[PDB]
Amino acid sequence: MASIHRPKRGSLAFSPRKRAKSHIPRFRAWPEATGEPKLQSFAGYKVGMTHVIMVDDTKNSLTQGMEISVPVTVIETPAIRVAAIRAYAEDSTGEKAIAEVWAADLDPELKRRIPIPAAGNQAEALENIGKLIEEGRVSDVRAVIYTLPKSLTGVPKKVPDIMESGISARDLGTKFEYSKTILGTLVSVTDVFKNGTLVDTAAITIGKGTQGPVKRWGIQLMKGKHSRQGSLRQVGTLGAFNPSRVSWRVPQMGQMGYHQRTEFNKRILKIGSDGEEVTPEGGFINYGLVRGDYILIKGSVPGPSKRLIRLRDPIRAKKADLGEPNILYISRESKQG
Amino acid sequence: MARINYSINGDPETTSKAMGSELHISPKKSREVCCKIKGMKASEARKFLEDVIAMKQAVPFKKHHDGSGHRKGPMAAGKYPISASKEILKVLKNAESNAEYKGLEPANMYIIHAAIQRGRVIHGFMPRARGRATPKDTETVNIEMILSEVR
Amino acid sequence: VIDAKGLILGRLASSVAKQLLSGDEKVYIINAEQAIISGSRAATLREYRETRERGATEFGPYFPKRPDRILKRTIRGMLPYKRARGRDAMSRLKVYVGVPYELKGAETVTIPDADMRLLSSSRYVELGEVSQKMGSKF
RNA sequence: GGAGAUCGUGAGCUGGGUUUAGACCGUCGUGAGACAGGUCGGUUACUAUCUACUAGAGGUGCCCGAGGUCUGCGGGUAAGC
RNA sequence: CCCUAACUGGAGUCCGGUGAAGCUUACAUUCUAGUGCACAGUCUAGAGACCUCUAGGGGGAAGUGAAGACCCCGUGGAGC
RNA sequence: UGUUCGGGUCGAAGCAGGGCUGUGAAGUCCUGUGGACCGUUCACAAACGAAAAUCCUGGUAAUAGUAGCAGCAAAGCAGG
RNA sequence: AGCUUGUAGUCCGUAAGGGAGACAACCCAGCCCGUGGUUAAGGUCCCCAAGUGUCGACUAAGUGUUAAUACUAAAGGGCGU
RNA sequence: CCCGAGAAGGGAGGUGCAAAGUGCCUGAAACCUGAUAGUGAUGGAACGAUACGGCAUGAAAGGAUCUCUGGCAUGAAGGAAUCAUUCGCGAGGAUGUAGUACGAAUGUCACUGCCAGUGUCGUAUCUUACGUUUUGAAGAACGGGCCAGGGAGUGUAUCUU
Ligand SMILES: [Mg+2]
Ligand SMILES: [Mg+2]
Ligand SMILES: [Mg+2]
Ligand SMILES: [Mg+2]
Ligand SMILES: [Mg+2]
Ligand SMILES: [Mg+2]
Ligand SMILES: [Mg+2]
Ligand SMILES: [Mg+2]
Ligand SMILES: [Mg+2]
Ligand SMILES: [Mg+2]
Ligand SMILES: [Mg+2]
Ligand SMILES: [Mg+2]
Repeated sequence: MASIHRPKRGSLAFSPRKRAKSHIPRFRAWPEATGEPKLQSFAGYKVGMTHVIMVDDTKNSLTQGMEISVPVTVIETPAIRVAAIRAYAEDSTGEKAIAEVWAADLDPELKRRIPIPAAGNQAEALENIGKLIEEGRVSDVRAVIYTLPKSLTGVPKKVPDIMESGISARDLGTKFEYSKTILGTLVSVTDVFKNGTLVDTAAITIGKGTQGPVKRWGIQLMKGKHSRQGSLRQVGTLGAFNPSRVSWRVPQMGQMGYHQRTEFNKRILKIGSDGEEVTPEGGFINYGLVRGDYILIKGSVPGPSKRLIRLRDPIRAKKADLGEPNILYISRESKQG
Repeated sequence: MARINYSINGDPETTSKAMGSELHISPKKSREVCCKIKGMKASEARKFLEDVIAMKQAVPFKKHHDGSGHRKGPMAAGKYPISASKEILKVLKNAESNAEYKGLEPANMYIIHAAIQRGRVIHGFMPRARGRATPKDTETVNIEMILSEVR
Repeated sequence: VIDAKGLILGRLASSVAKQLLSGDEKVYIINAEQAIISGSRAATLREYRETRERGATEFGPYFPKRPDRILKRTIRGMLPYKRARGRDAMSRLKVYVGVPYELKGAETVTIPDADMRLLSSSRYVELGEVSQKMGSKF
């Protein structure tokens, strides 16, 4: 047979395409530190999309300097509380949690997620982790953070989302001392990400239910006379005669959307503190208006409105320092027109 | 066709039995409802069956699972056997009445035996295609039910 | 407790398999990454990369990557592990890379006949290097 | 590029050709009829039991009882060319 | 058709009632290779596999329908 | 069937399970149910022994509480 | 040609048990039942009962770890040893 | 008499030696429902044969020098261990100890109350069902969904032994 060649329908890189096991995206890897101590991650909630007219500053671009309209995505990012400081012991098997110390003072809203840890072993847990770091059992220190969505009116929930955010420093003693400084406090997103720097956005994408193979893998609809013979949105064949089994690589129906996905090199364009700077007339559609401090991310982001978005500094950022942007116009006209 | 000897005999001192003689209900769903209500008290079983008929509580279908989705709460596939619930409710009411007539207390009776038996089948026909008539039956069910104030 | 430093993989595996089929002792095999495999390095890596990328993803042999799990797999091969005798023998066997914390200060016994200096050539590679070249972290 | 997968793939499709019943042309045969010759026309049956795969759940197994955050034995990728 | 999308009504999905039929020696959670009448879920050697349920379209069961209508044979027929 | 010797409402045949004997065909015994007939010696007869014929008649499954109860005229709601 | 057609012997058909991974006809073996013993074929590192057996060499290729065989690649070459 | 809307049906109750309780004598299996025993959500398949164990049963019809555990006597085939000598490069062999101690079974004396058997499960070895067509069948060759009953060398005439 003179074979006609087509690339495989869909990607096997994201299988098994199942429902993600949490509403919070999780980071499997963290970038190596390149400077002063700081949290490597922040968490916000996606409000919606608008567009800005920013002067182009991207070096070597065709349209450098001239006006462009960049679709941005406003993200509502209030302060987060660094709840716990957790140290890990590395061995042949892998990293293992060796000890934790929780902050003495914590928000009352945390009870809806977990029962409130008492203000007990604060100095003694810290000295135990210090001794563990001194003897050499400790390899890395991470901070536990939660959002405080009680302020946000567009997000219906008031329970925090707890997640781990690695500290970015050089020496494990340095990481421990910075974590001691920031433990139990509220750190705004300006203390993590700077204006104009790339990040990575992870979030559980928009669930689309149990979708078919034509939408799930983009397979071909039956064409011509075959379009009306009884199988239009069905895959043509599930396998050969041998091997006598359906492969896992055949397109088929199943859970589409609501997967965890990571987007690289999502630039930050603005670090705002008043929601009236970006909230359009009539508010956002199905959200409301912005009431906290926000960040404007260039381009799209996985997930719908109100979804938790995890922001970390980039892990494969090709480009150098990009500088501050020059926004000429944040388009706050109505999204409903 | 006629009267049925009981599969199980509780002791006649503390026994209040009642037979649902050849009901025209679904034997599979009635069997599941009988499996559920065995071991419960008469009052709680009546309350559960009333909730079943009102579509608030579902019986768990574990043996005849096909054509039944998964119900809410901590449950596998389950349904709402309205007709089986009504017939087993009538048998439960008759058992409580027999317990009253025997001087026994229906308010403490525990259903120690509650099973179904398929009765005689009324043979029917269904006019199919190509000049053929397949059967379609009115399957009858004998519903036994024994109470007792001992457990 | 068997110290598998400088021991042939198959001879150690056969000895431990017969010992476990005697049927009383829990056998810990520390330093599993330092076991020896005779033959040239190219042939050893070729066989182990062929065996690593063999099966299907739904059915096929998920041959391990860790050195301790590879040594456990090799001892698993020389047992009737689908039987109750083999299942008990594999439950009574533990293989570790390096020295775990509970085996510090413990007493070890090494097989005389499974020694690597009985071989008469330089053609060998350690099991740790084969695991590392299979992509393992240990 | 070529080739394999029952010349992969009709309980997926199509039905164009070949391989039914009708008819025409040419050539054979006294004839009925025939042609590894051509031409026109010509019915695609089934409610999926088991298994395999794709997704979604309920249990037990492990386990102070529960919750939360993680690790990584492994599996997958072309995630780019 | 490139290249599919959205929407409408009926099915399907879920629920209440009613309610058949067709395949079926047995067992059966399989996958690879060999062997075997040379096309194996059951043999041999390995590899995997906790069970149950729901939806899905049909890879396999040389799936079911059916004493092959093609070819041959019959000191079997019929028509011409 | 002829003929010899018999058993049975103080419970025959048959039916479900079990002990014993026999290489085995099978026989005998015990437990339960049953409500009227049943064997044996020596010989003789046959409408005389089933696991199978896409066997025949009857009963009954799995499929399955599944398909159908939709397509050509989508028809019902409030009060009593 | 695991093709077709003969001839001599022995087999399967009609042949158990033991062993070759499985093997109609290849080896031991022709076999009434139970027990004990020792051997046949073949094997003794583990899977698996018994040798990490002895002596003298060879092979560095995972070659090989395959009596017979429908189940096992040649010609040619090698300052490989 | 009670429940039930009920001339349905059910319970209580009675007739009857016996419900045999209106196609009603006995009342099989297939099939279905429940209970008991064993096992069971780490698990490999002709469902079984043989041996050994766990759990449950073992009232009758089966054993009572029968079941369990030992001593003593006679013990066929076979036959050590240990030690000594000598040989062998060595693994080992030969000789003696020794045809000794042992050894299937046949008797006898103590000792004990279970054993044979039945159901299910596990462990070890062996077996890819039955009939048929076949040189060759577990066949991806044909027949059977399951159970019950029916279902195939008979008579006349003649010839031969
Ligand atoms: Mg009905
Ligand atoms: Mg008609
Ligand atoms: Mg097909
Ligand atoms: Mg034919
Ligand atoms: Mg002829
Ligand atoms: Mg029959
Ligand atoms: Mg409808
Ligand atoms: Mg021969
Ligand atoms: Mg012969
Ligand atoms: Mg043989
Ligand atoms: Mg023959
Ligand atoms: Mg018969």
